[PDB]
Amino acid sequence: MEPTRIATNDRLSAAVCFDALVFLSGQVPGQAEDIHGQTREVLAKIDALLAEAGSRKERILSATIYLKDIARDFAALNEVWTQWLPTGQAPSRTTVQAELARPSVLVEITVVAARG
Amino acid sequence: MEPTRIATNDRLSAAVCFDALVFLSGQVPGQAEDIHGQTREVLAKIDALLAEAGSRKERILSATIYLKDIARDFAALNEVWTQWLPTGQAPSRTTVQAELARPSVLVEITVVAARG
Amino acid sequence: MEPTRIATNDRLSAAVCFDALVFLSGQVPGQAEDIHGQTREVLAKIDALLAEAGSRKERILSATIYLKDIARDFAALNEVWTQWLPTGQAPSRTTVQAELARPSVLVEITVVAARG
Repeated sequence: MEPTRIATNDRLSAAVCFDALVFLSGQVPGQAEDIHGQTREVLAKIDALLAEAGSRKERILSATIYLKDIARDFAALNEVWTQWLPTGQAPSRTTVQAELARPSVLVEITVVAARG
Repeated sequence: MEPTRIATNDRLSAAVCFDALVFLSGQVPGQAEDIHGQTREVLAKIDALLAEAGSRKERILSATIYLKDIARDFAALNEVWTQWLPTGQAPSRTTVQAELARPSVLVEITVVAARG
Repeated sequence: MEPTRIATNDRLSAAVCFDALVFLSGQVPGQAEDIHGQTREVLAKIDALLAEAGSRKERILSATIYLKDIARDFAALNEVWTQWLPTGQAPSRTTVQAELARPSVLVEITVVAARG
């Protein structure tokens, strides 16, 4: 059994599958500048990668949520996050403050999920 | 095979099990204000979640330890951590500095463990 | 099935294996003081731990890359990283800013990999 990959470049693959596990690269926003829009864009990108890798939102196992300013943006993050999640099926989660690769990025989320 | 969950709310589940793996949400302290007490409270909460999920301390696979002030609190963290761990059975570990969701939180720990 | 461990001390094991998974402790540099040298030293240590644990670079599933100064060092990190990776086989990746246990440490990397 060897890992399979989705959207591979010289630095990373957007997803790596092995056994029944899906490992996603941390996903960053599109063009939104605000925390609400950026969180929507991150979660939408995760949604698509899960689909490509044979998983789905109900089968997320863990998410690390990185916020550039956790005090300022935690409430907005939770608002978009809880609406995005399938009811009653929230994953394990860790939310911490960290600067991301670009200063305009307010939120980045790293997901591990189950294939199925 | 579908994931099972423990202590699910609208934002997260305290634990998600899949296959023989246990994914715990990052655990934060109780009411302690000092690094020693907070680390004890975090590890005790992890201890209970492992028990609920069919694991135990000897079967931890990985721990990310987030410290609000790694320079100040690293030694105290290690003191409580090494005493809490079963002898000779320490897991893989990563210790980094990050602000947590509340400024009074000095330590948060995210564990993945093996069911058994 | 119980976890097995490599290079266990009172705080951590350099590697923990379970099922077909390898969990590595975050690896820190040797004596280099510059970002290029430190990244080389980190990746070399990861390379050896994978070998000891029955894995290899082509079977990395995920890497969290912590940089002390992501704005300053991201380009240098990517330069060493992309050269170190086997062609076409990059893993899932997340790169964030975090202070490490010593102020002289500029980079720390935490890998999960597949045994095989």
